[PDB]
Amino acid sequence: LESQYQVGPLLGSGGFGSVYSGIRVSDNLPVAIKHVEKDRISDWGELPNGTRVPMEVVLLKKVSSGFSGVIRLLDWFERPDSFVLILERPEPVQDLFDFITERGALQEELARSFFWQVLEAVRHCHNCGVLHRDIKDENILIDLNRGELKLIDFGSGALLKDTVYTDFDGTRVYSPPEWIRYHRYHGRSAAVWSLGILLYDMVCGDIPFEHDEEIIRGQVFFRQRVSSECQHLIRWCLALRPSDRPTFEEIQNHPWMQDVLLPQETAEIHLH
Ligand SMILES: CN1CCN(c2ccc(-c3cc4c(Cl)cc(C(N)=O)nc4n3C)cc2)CC1
Repeated sequence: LESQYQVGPLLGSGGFGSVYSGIRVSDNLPVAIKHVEKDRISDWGELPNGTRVPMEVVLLKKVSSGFSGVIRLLDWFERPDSFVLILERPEPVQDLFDFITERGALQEELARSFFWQVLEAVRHCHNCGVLHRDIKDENILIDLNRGELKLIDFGSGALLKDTVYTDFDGTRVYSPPEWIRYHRYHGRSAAVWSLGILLYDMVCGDIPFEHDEEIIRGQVFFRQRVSSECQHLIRWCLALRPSDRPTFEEIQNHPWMQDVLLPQETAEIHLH
């Protein structure tokens, strides 16, 4: 492990563990090296072989085949008291949260391109039987050269199911009112609610709700000029009743979602 990869600066640490910049020595491939303490691990999973690993590894393996807008797991190691994950690292890259901190509310054309790519990435996860459960700007990376977004940190996720979820460990201000009130939600509609929060976050420069009371009321106020079509999509995603929320298909067929830029166009125009 410590011979295969050369370790660089710490990129960040928190509920996800400690993530380091790194370079695979084999071929000089840029990587991110993520350490997770076993004590601090909340949800565990099992590999097709039967060995017990963090759910994050199970989930990443189910989605890490092929190409997509999900960061790929290259390898993992177990240590006596932690697991170490080796993840692909685009360069240069900036997470969407820092990007929004820098530039404030995003132009709708740019928000459209970004949001579209998040949708495509979430659909891929769902198709692979994976529910992320912590979709937010902190968990999205921007490949600044290619204009491609990448989903990260599946450590709060779960296998997708059609029955009710009664556990949740993701970010509360992104969590749906049915979770706040009843501690029950279903996968796809919970996800759509968090996409509503995210889209609002992009076009307004901050999240719409800070308190349980606001989430439960579900009243959306716009502090920035936002087109009526975008306001409509956001409020649809943020429907109080789960079944009143759009499916992914309905989101991507919405009028506001038409004529999206290609990623490379996006980088050229907006990320120079
Ligand atoms: C000053 N620069 C800021 C942007 N930058 C950078 C590089 C990598 C990351 C990064 C990649 C990455 C990956 Cl692939 C996974 C995870 C994770 N949490 O699983 N985190 C990552 N970070 C922070 C963030 C910022 C390089 C230094």
